[PDB]
Amino acid sequence: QHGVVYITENKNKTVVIPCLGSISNLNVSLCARYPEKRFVPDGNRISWDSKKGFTIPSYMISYAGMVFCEAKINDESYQSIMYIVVVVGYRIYDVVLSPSHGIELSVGEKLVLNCTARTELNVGIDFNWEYPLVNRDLSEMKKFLSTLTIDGVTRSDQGLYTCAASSGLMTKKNSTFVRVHEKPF
Amino acid sequence: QHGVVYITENKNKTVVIPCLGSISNLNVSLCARYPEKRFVPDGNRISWDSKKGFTIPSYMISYAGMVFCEAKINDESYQSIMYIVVVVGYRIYDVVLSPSHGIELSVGEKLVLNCTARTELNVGIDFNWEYPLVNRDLSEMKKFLSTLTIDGVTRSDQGLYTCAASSGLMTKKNSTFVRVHEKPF
Amino acid sequence: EVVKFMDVYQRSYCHPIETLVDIFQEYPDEIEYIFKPSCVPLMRCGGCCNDEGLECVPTEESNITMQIMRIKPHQGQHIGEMSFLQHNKCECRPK
Amino acid sequence: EVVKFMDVYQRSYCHPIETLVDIFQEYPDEIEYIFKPSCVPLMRCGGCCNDEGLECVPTEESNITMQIMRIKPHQGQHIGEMSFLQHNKCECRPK
Repeated sequence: QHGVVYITENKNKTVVIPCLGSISNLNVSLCARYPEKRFVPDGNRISWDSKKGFTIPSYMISYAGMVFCEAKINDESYQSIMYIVVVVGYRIYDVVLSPSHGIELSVGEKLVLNCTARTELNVGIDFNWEYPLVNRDLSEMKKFLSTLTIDGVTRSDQGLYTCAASSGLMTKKNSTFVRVHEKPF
Repeated sequence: QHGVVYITENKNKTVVIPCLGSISNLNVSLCARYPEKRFVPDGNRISWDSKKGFTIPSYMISYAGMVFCEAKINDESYQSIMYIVVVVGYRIYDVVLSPSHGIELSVGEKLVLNCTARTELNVGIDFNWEYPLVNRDLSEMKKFLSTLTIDGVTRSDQGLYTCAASSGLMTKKNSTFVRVHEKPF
Repeated sequence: EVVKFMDVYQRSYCHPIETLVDIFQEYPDEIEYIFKPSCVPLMRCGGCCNDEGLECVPTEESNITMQIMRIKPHQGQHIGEMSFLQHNKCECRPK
Repeated sequence: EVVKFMDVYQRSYCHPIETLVDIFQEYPDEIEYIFKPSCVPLMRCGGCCNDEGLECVPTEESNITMQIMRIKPHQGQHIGEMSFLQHNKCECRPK
């Protein structure tokens, strides 16, 4: 029994763990892991409301793995369930496959096309190709590569080649035209 | 209180731990670490003599870190001190500094000379230079590099340069002549 | 506060030692997801041999299973079992 | 035989973990000698961070001392104390 809390790459936003309680004025704090820290209201930035929950701006915890609110009440101390902190991104700066310029090939000649996406961090990436293959991850900037490969290249493979990268809530693509000539002479 | 036992790179030699005892016929064996093994005479290759010690051909233990003989005698078991196994080499296949060919330089131009020795394994190497600097280690063959460096090169540095490598009981050397020309025109 | 000799020896010989391994080191293709935690503790052949010409290799391997959170950014997540390779017996061997 | 979640988490977070380190990794110049044992167990910052943009770095370091056998091939040997760097406190930090 646990909760989940997402954060964007553009931090400095504000977040609310639903530590909802009845008592309009409790000595309630927000303990964290990891590393084991423990936060307290200050009016200005931090706060805990009885029926609103514990409040704090993202960048203040984006490093932690899980947070939970805890209240000191005399005898023993009682706490909420575990909320899991999760930083995620979406910014795809660009996608470009090597080579960018056209390609004139010869039948049977091995073809390898590197497709390269530069993203911010904590980005997940899905690759999708359009045309008539293996990919791996690699500044505050990530780079994923998707390499398409054919050996026995026929004349029919002479189509436009499209790589597209989707980060979740965004997508970019680049392309290149390739022609498969028959062995000359 | 421990002993020491050396082995050459050309194994398949025969070695004798001075497990010397009185009783002309003992159930004496040779335990090892590591990994924990335990050897026993067989007449042919292995043997333990009362006043000669425990016998065994190098390559049979060259992998271990320390050996000791142990005798089972009824009540308790008694053993020798720890002998430390040590494989060492000496074969220096060649030494050659880049570049081999001559060198014509210009005053003030940075000079870097890579000296490279290829040895067998378990070789230790000392570098020594003759002439008018930093070195590091890098098939059954080692490679040590010694790089001499000067920046502000005068006209006087225009001498013969000598690198020599000694493995202990062997030594090789290579050389190259360098000339320090004055800025032309 | 100075370590004995034969202690350093045994504490250091080619043997299965707990290691922190990146998941994407194991599953390099899963670039569409992201994992929490992002790495895992696994026995791997560690420590050194008593001879240049050797190498500390495994002689027994076994995947093990742990609860990881798979996360498809902006589309969901869940906590599933992931199997990971482990070393059980290690051995110094020719190279 | 399947590891819990919050276990994998804590067992894996940026913290000082025992590590087998090659001596020549620490003393690269000593190419004239050879050492037994040839490596040593040292606390080093290990484990992962909870954010791509972080890195598990030390915030406290301390050399430690162990008995090693220095060996000058064909000229002698002896067992001396060698000091080695250790990590005491680890911390996830911007990159």
